[PDB]
Amino acid sequence: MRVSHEQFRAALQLVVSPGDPREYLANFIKIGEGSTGIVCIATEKHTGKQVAVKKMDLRKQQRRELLFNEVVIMRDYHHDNVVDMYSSYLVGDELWVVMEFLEGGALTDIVTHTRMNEEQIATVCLSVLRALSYLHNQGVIHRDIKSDSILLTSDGRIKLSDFGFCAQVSKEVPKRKSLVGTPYWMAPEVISRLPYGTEVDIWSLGIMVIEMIDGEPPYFNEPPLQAMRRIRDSLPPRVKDLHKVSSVLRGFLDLMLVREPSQRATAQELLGHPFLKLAGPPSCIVPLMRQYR
Amino acid sequence: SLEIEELARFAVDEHNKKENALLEFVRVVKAKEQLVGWVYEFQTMYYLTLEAKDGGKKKLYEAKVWVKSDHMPPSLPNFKELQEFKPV
Repeated sequence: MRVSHEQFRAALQLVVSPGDPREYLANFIKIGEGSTGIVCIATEKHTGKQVAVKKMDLRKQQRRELLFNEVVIMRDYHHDNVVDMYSSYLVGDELWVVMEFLEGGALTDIVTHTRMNEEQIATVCLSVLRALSYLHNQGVIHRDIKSDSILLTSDGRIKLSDFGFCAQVSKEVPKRKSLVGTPYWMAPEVISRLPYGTEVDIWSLGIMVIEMIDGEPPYFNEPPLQAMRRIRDSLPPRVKDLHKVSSVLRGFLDLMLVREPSQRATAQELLGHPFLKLAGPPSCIVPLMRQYR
Repeated sequence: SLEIEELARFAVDEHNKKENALLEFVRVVKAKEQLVGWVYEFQTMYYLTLEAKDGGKKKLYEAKVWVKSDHMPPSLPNFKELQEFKPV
């Protein structure tokens, strides 16, 4: 049904916290910007700690209906490897989401500027699979797994972020149909507009493992259309140099990059894979980070 | 490039309605496909070089066509819009 901007604002008000967090947040500084809106750091008045605030204009969205997803779905879900969402507010024509500020930057900076060893890759995969196993069990699909969506803490812990595209499946609605994600990381069934479940996150995770091995996802040198035709039509993508990757990591990757969704490994199955025996403590991540390179 | 020729014909028709012109389509010469949207639906920009007859004489034109589709281009688009049409 056609609804006014003001009707939409009233509907979104029902699922956010009342009032304006400028009562307890000051010294806002813009640090990032997307198609969605901007990301600010602010100082909390009681503790003096830094928090992140995502600001999204209700009038400047491709699909404004998508503003409900993260604030509704992730409200009551919490995990040590998922970025903490504290609260959401409507401030004028903007949705504000107040979240943990992780000060270790994104995994993208690491994979673009260093060669991760298999211990470090195993460390990232263990943390992300713990997050995905928890989320998938609740029927949550992230739908935008990639290095940019993975944030590091100052002490080298790994958290899944950027839940803007997330969805929830149930017994009555077991599949999603929406075209969402990032071209190079999209599962073939997403590109083909087939009904899908949590399996799409395991494909995307496979592509992120190729980022950690090769520095870029497959076909990243090609335009998105050309890349997505290859993902849709071609055999699963391979690493640049099979002889530089262990048999256990190739086996791990082989369970994720499976075209038939029902034959793809689950997060729970991958948690038991011997590759994750190479996982190390947060201190094995710290040396990769921009500050210490 | 059959799907392309239909987009090129649409571009010529839209130009003729816009400028009260009477250009007669001949053929697509070259075509660039560019994805510009991949959330909710596919949005593709086509950059077409096409031959059309003006007053009976075959001339070359560059057309920019914006299409939305549920499936990867060049599947049946639910929206088409001429953005640019000029002689080369």
